[PDB]
Amino acid sequence: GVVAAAEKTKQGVAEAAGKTKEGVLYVGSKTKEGVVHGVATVAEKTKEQVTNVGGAVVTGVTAVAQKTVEGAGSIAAATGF
Amino acid sequence: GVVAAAEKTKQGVAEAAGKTKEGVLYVGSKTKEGVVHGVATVAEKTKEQVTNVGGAVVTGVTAVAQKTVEGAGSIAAATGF
Amino acid sequence: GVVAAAEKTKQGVAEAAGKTKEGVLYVGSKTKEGVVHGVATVAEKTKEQVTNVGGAVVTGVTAVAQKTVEGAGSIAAATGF
Amino acid sequence: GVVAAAEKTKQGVAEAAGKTKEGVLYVGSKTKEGVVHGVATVAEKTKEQVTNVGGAVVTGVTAVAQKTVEGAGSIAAATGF
Amino acid sequence: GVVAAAEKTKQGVAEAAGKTKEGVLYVGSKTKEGVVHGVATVAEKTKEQVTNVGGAVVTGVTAVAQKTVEGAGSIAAATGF
Amino acid sequence: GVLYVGSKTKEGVVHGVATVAEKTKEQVTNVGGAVVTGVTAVAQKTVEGAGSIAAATGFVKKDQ
Amino acid sequence: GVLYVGSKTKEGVVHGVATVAEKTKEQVTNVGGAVVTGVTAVAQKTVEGAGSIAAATGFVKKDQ
Amino acid sequence: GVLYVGSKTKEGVVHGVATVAEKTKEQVTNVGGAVVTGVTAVAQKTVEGAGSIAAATGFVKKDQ
Amino acid sequence: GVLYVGSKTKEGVVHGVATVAEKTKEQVTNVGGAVVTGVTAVAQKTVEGAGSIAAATGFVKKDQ
Amino acid sequence: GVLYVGSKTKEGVVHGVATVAEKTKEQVTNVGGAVVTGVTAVAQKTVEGAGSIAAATGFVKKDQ
Repeated sequence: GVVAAAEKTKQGVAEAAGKTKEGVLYVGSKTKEGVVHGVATVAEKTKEQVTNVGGAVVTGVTAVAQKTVEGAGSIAAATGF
Repeated sequence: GVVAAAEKTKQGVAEAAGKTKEGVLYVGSKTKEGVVHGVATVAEKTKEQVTNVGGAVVTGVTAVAQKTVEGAGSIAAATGF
Repeated sequence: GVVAAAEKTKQGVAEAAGKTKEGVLYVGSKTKEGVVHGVATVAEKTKEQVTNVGGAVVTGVTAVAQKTVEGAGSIAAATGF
Repeated sequence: GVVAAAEKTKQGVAEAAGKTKEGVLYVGSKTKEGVVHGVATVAEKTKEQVTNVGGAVVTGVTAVAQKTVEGAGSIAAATGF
Repeated sequence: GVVAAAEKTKQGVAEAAGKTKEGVLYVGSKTKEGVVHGVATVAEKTKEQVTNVGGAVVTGVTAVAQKTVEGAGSIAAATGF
Repeated sequence: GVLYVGSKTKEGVVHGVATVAEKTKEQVTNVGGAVVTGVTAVAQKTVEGAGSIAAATGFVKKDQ
Repeated sequence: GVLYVGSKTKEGVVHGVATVAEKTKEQVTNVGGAVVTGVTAVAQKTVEGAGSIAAATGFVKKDQ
Repeated sequence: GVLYVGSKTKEGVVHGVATVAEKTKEQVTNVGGAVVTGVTAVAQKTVEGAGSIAAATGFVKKDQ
Repeated sequence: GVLYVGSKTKEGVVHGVATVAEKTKEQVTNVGGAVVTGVTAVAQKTVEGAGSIAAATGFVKKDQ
Repeated sequence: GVLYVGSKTKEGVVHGVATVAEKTKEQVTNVGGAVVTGVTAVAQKTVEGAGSIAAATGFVKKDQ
């Protein structure tokens, strides 16, 4: 039985809301998931040498965001039967 | 029975809402998932040497966003039977 | 039986709300999950040498955000039968 | 039976709310989960040598955020049958 | 039977709330879970040598945030049958 | 010989101004004055010179 | 010979100004004055010079 | 020979200004004066010079 | 030969200003004066020079 | 030859200013004076020079 009223004014508002459910507001909100940020480096002689044989290798800079409902999520999987 | 009213004014508004469900608002909101950002580097002699044999190798800068419902999500998968 | 009223004014508002459920507000809120941030380095001679054989290797900078409902989540999985 | 009223004013407000449930507000709130931050380093000769054989190795800088409902979450899993 | 009233003023407010349940407010609140922060280092000769065989090794800087409902959460799991 | 490789430089920059107004009742009765109830994002960079107004929003100027 | 490799530089920068107003009743009755009830993000960078107003929002100027 | 590798530099920076106003009743009756009830984020960087106003919000100037 | 590798530098920085106002009744009756009831984040960096106002919010100036 | 590797430096920094006002009744009746009831975060860094006001909020100046 919600009721609002505003009479005999010069400016007037009358808002009436029987039921309300607000919602989510993201205002200027940031969100990082799996992020590499600002990696500086200074060197004179750099050498990277990977020697993989029948396996999984993951090197260097890397950012992985990964959702998996029904699977064996991984970043480097090696298997043998 | 929501009711609103505004009489005998010079300016007037009358809003009436029996039911409301707001929704999501993203206003100026950022979102990063699997991001590599701002990678500086200074060198004089750089050498990268990968020697892969029957395997999975993932080098260098990399950003992976990966959703997988019913599969073995990975970044480098090696397998043998 | 909510009721509001504002009479005989020069400016007037009348708000009436029988029921309310507010919602989530993210205003300028940040959120990091699995983040590598600001990695400096100074060297003269750098050498990285990986020698993987039938296994899983994960080196270098890395940021992993990983949700997994029904799977063996990992970052480096090795298996043998 | 909530009731509000404001009469014979020059400025007036009349708010009436029969029931209210506020919601969560994140205002300028930060949140880090699994973060590596600000890693400096100064060296003259750096050497990293990994020699993995049939196992799981996870080196270097790393940040892992990882939720897992029904799985053996890990960072480096090795197994044999 | 909550009731408010404000009559014969120059400025007036009348708020009436039959029931209220406030909500959580995070205002400028920070939160870290599994964080490595500010790791300095100065060296002349650095050497890291891992020799893993059929096992799990986790070295270097690392930050792990990890929730697991129904699984054997770990950081380095080794198993044999 | 300078070098800029991927460098950034922000001088006089307004960036990321969000704003929301939900169900906000508002009533104004202005008489010969200024009223400002709105967003206003202003940037400016003046190397030199004189009298460089970058924004004059919602004002009343009655000089003599 | 200088070098800038991925460097950043913010001089006079306004960044990330959020604002929300929910169900806020507001009533103003201004008479020959200034009223400001709104967001205002202003940046500025003046190397040299004179009289460089970057923003003059919602004012009343009656000089003589 | 200087070097900047991933360096940052903030000079005169306003950053991350959040604000919320929920169900806030507000009533103003201004007469020939200034009233400010709003967000205001101002940055500035002046190397040299003179009289560099960066923001003059919501004021009343009646000089003589 | 200097080096900056991942260095940071904040000079005159305002950072992270949160604010909430929930159900706050407010009533003002200003007459020829200043009233300020709002957020205000101001930064500034002036190397040299003179008379560099960075923000003059909500004031009343009646000189002679 | 200096080195900065991941160093930080805060000079004149305001950081992390939270504020909440819940159900706060407030009533003001100002007459020719100043009233300030709001947040105010101000930073400043002046190397040298003169007369560098960084913020002049909510005031009344009537000189002669």
